[PDB]
Amino acid sequence: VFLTHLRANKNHVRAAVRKLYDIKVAKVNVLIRPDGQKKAYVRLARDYDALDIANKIGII
Amino acid sequence: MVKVKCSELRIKDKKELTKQLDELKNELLSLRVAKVTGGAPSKLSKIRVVRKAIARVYIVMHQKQKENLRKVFKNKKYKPLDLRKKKTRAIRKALSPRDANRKTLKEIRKRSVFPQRKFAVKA
Amino acid sequence: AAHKSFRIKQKLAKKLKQNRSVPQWVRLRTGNTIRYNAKRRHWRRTKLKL
RNA sequence: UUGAUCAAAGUAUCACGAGU
RNA sequence: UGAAAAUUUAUGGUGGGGACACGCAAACUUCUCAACAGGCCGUACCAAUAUCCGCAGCUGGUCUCCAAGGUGAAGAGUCU
RNA sequence: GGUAUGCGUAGAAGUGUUUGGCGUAAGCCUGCAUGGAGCUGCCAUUGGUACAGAUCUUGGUGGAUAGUAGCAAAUAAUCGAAUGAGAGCCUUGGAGGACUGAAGUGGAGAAGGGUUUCGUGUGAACAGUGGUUGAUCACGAGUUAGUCGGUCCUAAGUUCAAGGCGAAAGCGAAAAUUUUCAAGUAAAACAUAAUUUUGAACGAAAGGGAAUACGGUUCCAAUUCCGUAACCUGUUGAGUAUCCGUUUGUUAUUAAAUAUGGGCCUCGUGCUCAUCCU
RNA sequence: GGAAGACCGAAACAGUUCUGACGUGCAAAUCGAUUGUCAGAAUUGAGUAUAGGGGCGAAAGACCAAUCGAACCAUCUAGUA
RNA sequence: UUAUAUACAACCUCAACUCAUAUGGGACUACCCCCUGAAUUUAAGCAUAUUAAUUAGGGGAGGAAAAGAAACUAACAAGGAUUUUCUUAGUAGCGGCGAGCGAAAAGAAAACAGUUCAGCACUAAGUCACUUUGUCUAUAUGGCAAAUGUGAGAUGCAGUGUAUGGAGCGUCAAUAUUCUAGUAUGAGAAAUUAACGAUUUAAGUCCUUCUUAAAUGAGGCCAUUUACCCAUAGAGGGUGCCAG
RNA sequence: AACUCUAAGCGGUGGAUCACUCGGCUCAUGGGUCGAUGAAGAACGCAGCAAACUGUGCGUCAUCGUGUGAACUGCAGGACACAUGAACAUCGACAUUUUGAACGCAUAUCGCAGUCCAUGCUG
RNA sequence: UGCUUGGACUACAUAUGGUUGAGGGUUGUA
Repeated sequence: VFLTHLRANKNHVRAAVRKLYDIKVAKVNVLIRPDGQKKAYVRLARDYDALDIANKIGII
Repeated sequence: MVKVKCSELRIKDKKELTKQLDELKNELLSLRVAKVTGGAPSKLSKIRVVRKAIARVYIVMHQKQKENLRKVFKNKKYKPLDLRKKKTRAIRKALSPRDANRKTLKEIRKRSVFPQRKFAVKA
Repeated sequence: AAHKSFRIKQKLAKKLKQNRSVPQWVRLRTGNTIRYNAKRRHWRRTKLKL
């Protein structure tokens, strides 16, 4: 679940996750918070593992 | 870490600069996550430092772009708008200082005949 | 609601973060006579209209 | 008589030939 | 005497294309099958004897949808 | 403005006061008390120059009544337990007797609200009784769409190229005139051709309109997530009326062939004829 | 057979009487019983349209944001008395 | 070349262009320019008048604007652009001749600056704008040339000249290696003058008293006709109270 | 003793007074400074801990240059790389989002495009 | 050609020029 830029596209967050983490992604579900912060649910592919990358970034 | 100065950055090339830049944004993403995660060092307070550190890379990388665009636009009429000396709008529209001083042949003939003399009408 | 603009959720975003107490530290600055937050709106007490 | 119509047929003379 | 346009579909038409039979095929094919993709913005909660308007936790007001058994003509009135 | 070689942290202004007098009075001096930094007498000249009133202005306070009017519609609660400093509440949970009574005091949406939502806490304030509770306060959270909506279409209408008008700003403009004032077409020459009068755009989360539903899941979201089974729009790819008489398979009958025939000819191998399905 | 600005009446919409409540209210027009209509000149939302010596009016000088024999706002303005 | 039978070349009038380059629409508001224009009030009523040739105005500019070089005054012994102040003057005049309004010439002063067109005659378009090629340097909506490259331009651009006028001739006088204007110019071994930041703090925290919380107060400091020191610096502010 | 009346003391309520004052009001002086190169104004975002105010535009409490020469300060951290510069001033280099002066067409639509180049997957 | 993400452009009014033009406007040579 990424807090993204407010002008992010759902076609950005596809290509701004691969470019940052070497990841293929499946389906992105983007909502704006009532703080007015855009929040994006990136569901990865099957062959990747979300917990595997979460330690790799630092979301422990 | 040792503070990156524009006095140092101006010798580096535009090839190095973005490579020097990329390791600061890639450093900055690792500190944003370090803020929300409860950065266990009291602060990795780089996000004051490494944020303005990028800002002095983008300035030098844009000055070198902007000075290099001026010499490719010398001895060309029609410089681009943003290379054309902003001063105001009011003095931009008004009669370039040569052109105010154009002199009709009556005006440059009655000038040269009678010079204004330098006298002293004194008793 | 449930059917609002983009411009109206953006303005109601902003008025949700201006609705805050004063930070506990700025009471302690030298020459900081900020007693309370003064312009704290409150959903049934003041509306917005504005 | 609760149908139908557009976009030339013919014609003449030339192009009257091209490819052959 | 009881909306318009978007959008859709059919058929009619001249001209034009497809069009060999010893086949090789084709088919914006108006058949069947397969890949790929689908952005932006809203989405919580109240909807009122306490989230709305009436200076208020004001007997007022504020558009709709669903609708049980009984007795009875009945979405009545009493009971559940 | 001059003056008093004035007064002052060894206590100025102010304020209080059964300090003591002065004045006919307006007033004034003085002691003590408090206070904690400025102030006065005289001669001039001046002023935003004296308050009891104005349903005066602005702030404060009394009686009433500091506890009186009153906190009485919507049938109603009661037990015992747990809490807790304290419980008639709502604090909760078990018994419980009742009400609404499907045209509900029920479950959801529109407009409106704007985080009230939901967890963890909690003192004051607020909740016209209380309060451990709360739509409060403090801090963390939470709204997931190709299919639900917008978005798309046009309605009444906004009328909106200046041809016009007005000193301008601007215009109770179903314009009615503004060269092509057109919306236009893989359309030939020697302004593509019969053609269109209005340009242009808005205007409906109830009208018009492509398509999705079920089982599960959260403290908070669900036709939006997970599960499983579909679909619509778009682009692209691969199979799919489609090989004839005859004779290549096959002696022919047949068989590939969605159908052949036809004269001729030595039969025809030769000739010729034909598929935009039935 | 099933017509009708026909009938009694529910929801709704209205507001007759009590000159009931209330009248420092629950309310700057409400509460209660009693009544009027109820298939239509019906009741309602949403979008529109009409703007102040103007609008709208099945007409009361009614209504046009608790404001109407002329809205509201700021100014002229410290009007004049 | 014109029965509306084709073409060519001009020109005029007029189109279109996501043509190349340019302007235009600010918004401020005190002043300024042009418009447009009430009524409160006053008249002890009121209607012209008055408010006021003004609030509201309401379009357009600048550092000022507007004005401005006589289709002016005056009647003299004559003055001489405009603007502003003083005076004329609360005057001549206007006015239900009521309430009320209301200027200018002359004089005095501030400051002073003059001028350009159109149009006979001026008798070889002598003219401009870009356009590319050099050159000149600069952020030159440039200069010098060049092709005379388009185009503008005789439906007239340039020079000369302007109401208070001229243009040429004769002509007289003076005179002509010349000066004026302008860009570079180092003027002056930086020279002056002005702006600006400056830059120096000159001179006591010297001794006692009260605060005992703090001296910035209070008393002291040889003589020099008596004053610790400086003063071209006793402006102001900061400093635990009044600080050269 | 209740209660009442009168006075001072003490305590409360209350904020006058006086004394102050980085603010105003007035007068004067030096100036001319202006947007289609996008102004004035608006919206929204931005700090390690920030609500506002101030500052500011994805480079976002800044900012190149330059001056000055050790700080900022509520805590924390860094810095102190002062000799190759803290913080402040200054500001000439860069930059300046959505708007309004959207300059494609438009609205209580974060709506819908046309042409052009480039990157990526198509292929 | 199909999609993605970036850039650049496309408002009206006007001046001069450029470019294509229009006219039983006015003539001219064929």
